[PDB]
Amino acid sequence: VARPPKVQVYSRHPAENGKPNYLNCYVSGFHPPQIEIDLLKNGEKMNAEQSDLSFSKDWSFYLLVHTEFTPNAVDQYSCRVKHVTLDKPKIVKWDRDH
Amino acid sequence: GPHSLSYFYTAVSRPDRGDSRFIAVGYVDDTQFVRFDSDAPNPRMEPRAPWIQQEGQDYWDRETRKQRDTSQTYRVGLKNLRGYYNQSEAGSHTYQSMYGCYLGPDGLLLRGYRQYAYDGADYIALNEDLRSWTAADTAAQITKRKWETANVAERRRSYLQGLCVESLREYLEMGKDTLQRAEPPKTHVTRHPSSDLGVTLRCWALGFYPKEISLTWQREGQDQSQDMELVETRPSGDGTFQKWAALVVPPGEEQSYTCHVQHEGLQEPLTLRWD
Amino acid sequence: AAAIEEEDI
Repeated sequence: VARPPKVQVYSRHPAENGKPNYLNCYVSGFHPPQIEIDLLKNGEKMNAEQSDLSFSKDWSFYLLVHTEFTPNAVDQYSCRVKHVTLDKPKIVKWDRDH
Repeated sequence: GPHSLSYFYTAVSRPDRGDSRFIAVGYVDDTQFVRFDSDAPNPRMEPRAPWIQQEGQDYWDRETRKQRDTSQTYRVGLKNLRGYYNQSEAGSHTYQSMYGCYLGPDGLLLRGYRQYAYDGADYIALNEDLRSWTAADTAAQITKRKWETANVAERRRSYLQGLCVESLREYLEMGKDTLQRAEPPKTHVTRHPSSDLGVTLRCWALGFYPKEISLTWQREGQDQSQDMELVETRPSGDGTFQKWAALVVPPGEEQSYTCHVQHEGLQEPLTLRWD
Repeated sequence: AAAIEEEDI
C-alpha cells in the first residue's frame, strides 16, 4: 500500500511585505518516491530548488521545495503535489498565519 | 547529546528506461553533509555541508568508489527482489537501506543499526547484537542464508564499531561550530479568529537546531494536548527547524494559557504567553 | 565515511 504525502507551505522567516524571504514546501511521509512538487506563483510554476531524496525511520520519504520570494499584498502562493496516492493534485495555499 | 552518523540509500527500478537510479544521503545528527546520485553524469560523492569540504581529494575519491560500487550492488538487488516476489518488469519497485552509529557519552558505540526495506516494508534487519539477522518473509530468508554463509554480520559490526564512530568523531570536530552549537528557537505567540466562541492562539518556534524540541500548551498548568494542533517539525532551509502549536481558547480568556518550550539550546524551559 | 556494501540481496 502506497502512503500519501503530508504537505506544509510556509516561509523561512515571518512574512513582512516588501522584505525578501524564502518560500518552502515541505512534503513528507510518502511512498513510493516518485512525486511532483511544484511551488506556484498565482498559479504558474516557480523554478524552485528541490532537496535530495531522503527518508525517515518508517522508510517514508521527505523533500523540501524552496525558492527566494518577496511577499506583498496581492501575490498568491501555493504548493501543488502529484502522487500515485492522489487522484487529483493536492494544493495547499501559503498564508502568513501558518 | 547522543550524536549519530547515518546513511540513507534509495534504489528505484525504472522500467521504461530499463535501468535503475541509486540515491544516497549522509547525515550527522540532523545535518545532511553528503549526497550521491547515480543519475548525475560522472557521478561522485558531493558535499552538502560546508565543513565537509575540507576533506582532501582522497576522501572524495574513495567515498565515490564505494557509492559507485554499492550503486550497482543495489541494481542487482532490485532484480533479485523482483524474482523473489513473482513480479513482472512492468512496475517500478523501491529498495531502501539505512544504517548508522550512535555515540554514547563515553565516546563508545551506543547503538549500531543496519536495515533494509522493499516497496515500503521491512525486509531484513541486523539484530542488536550485530551478530545475527531477522528476515521478514520467505524472500528475506533467502537473503539471510546468503549473508550467514558469507559472514556479512561481522563486516557490518566492524564498520559500525570502528570506522563509523571514528569518522563521526572527526566530522563532529571538523564542524563543531555548527554541529556542536545548540541553536535556540526564537519564539512568539499570535492570535487569529476561529469559529463560534473560538479564538486560536499559535505558538511559534523558529530557526532552532537540533530538530528535537518540546512544545506544549497549558491552562493553569495542565496539558491541553487533546485539543491542540501540533505541526510536524519542518526544515527552515538554512539548516534550522521550525514548529508551532495552536489551540482554540474562549474569547477574552487568552491570558489563562501558556506555551512551554524545552529545547537543548535553552537554559531553562521557557514559558511564554500572548502579548 | 560510508560502509563498503558488496554482497547482493
